[PDB]
Amino acid sequence: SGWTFGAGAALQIPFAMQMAYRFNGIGVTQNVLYENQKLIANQFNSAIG
Amino acid sequence: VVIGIVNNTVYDPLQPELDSFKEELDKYFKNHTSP
Amino acid sequence: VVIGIVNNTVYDPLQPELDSFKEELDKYFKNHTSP
Ligand SMILES: *[C@@H]1O[C@H](CO)[C@@H](O[C@@H]2O[C@H](CO)[C@@H](O[C@H]3O[C@H](CO)[C@@H](O)[C@H](O)[C@@H]3O)[C@H](O)[C@H]2NC(C)=O)[C@H](O)[C@H]1NC(C)=O
Ligand SMILES: *[C@@H]1O[C@H](CO)[C@@H](O[C@@H]2O[C@H](CO)[C@@H](O[C@H]3O[C@H](CO)[C@@H](O)[C@H](O)[C@@H]3O)[C@H](O)[C@H]2NC(C)=O)[C@H](O)[C@H]1NC(C)=O
Ligand SMILES: *[C@@H]1O[C@H](CO)[C@@H](O)[C@H](O)[C@H]1NC(C)=O
Ligand SMILES: *[C@@H]1O[C@H](CO)[C@@H](O)[C@H](O)[C@H]1NC(C)=O
Repeated sequence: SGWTFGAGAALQIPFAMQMAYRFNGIGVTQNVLYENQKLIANQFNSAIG
Repeated sequence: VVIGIVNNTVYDPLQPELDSFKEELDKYFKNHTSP
Repeated sequence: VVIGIVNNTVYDPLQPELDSFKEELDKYFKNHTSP
């Protein structure tokens, strides 16, 4: 549910759409997530490793 | 390229604002058959 | 007024959407020479 459970009741969102909202938050347009989603996920999975 | 993309129409507000101007243009020809 | 401004074209997406409508308009006249 991303930030929504902090401000009210938890509202579900797909996790890749949560990451798109984040990307807009850092000033990178949300298409840069969806055009690279498998890489962004592989980078995150490697970083957690 | 995008995972989970869906098919839907995207409307263009410039299009009927062009197309009702085609119907204006076309009525000028259809009448100007006559003089 | 602006220090370091540079000369380049700015494209207008409304312009070929008007101009291909000029080529539609113009073909109506070029054919309507004939009837
Ligand atoms: C979203 O809309 C797409 C565009 O209409 C649509 O693409 C079309 O999908 C079908 C099935 O894959 C294709 O049909 C052809 O399939 C094979 C070749 O792959 C041929 O042997 C068949 O005879 C037939 O012609 C269409 O060609 C294809 N259209 C385009 C422009 O590529 C998607 O399937 C839609 N997806 C969803 C989930 O709604
Ligand atoms: C950016 O583009 C500008 C527009 O094309 C261009 O302006 C033009 O600059 C020249 C040189 O200053 C002028 O040429 C005239 O110069 C004197 C008058 O100042 C006359 O005696 C000459 O015979 C000649 O006509 C142009 O008149 C001027 N155009 C306009 C519309 O003002 C800039 O120079 C370009 N700058 C860069 C760095 O690319
Ligand atoms: C047809 O053309 C005449 C001018 O010749 C104009 O007065 C009239 O309003 C036109 N009618 C239509 C239906 O366009
Ligand atoms: C010319 O005008 C006729 C109607 O009189 C139309 O059927 C035909 O499609 C037109 N052809 C072209 C090339 O515009």
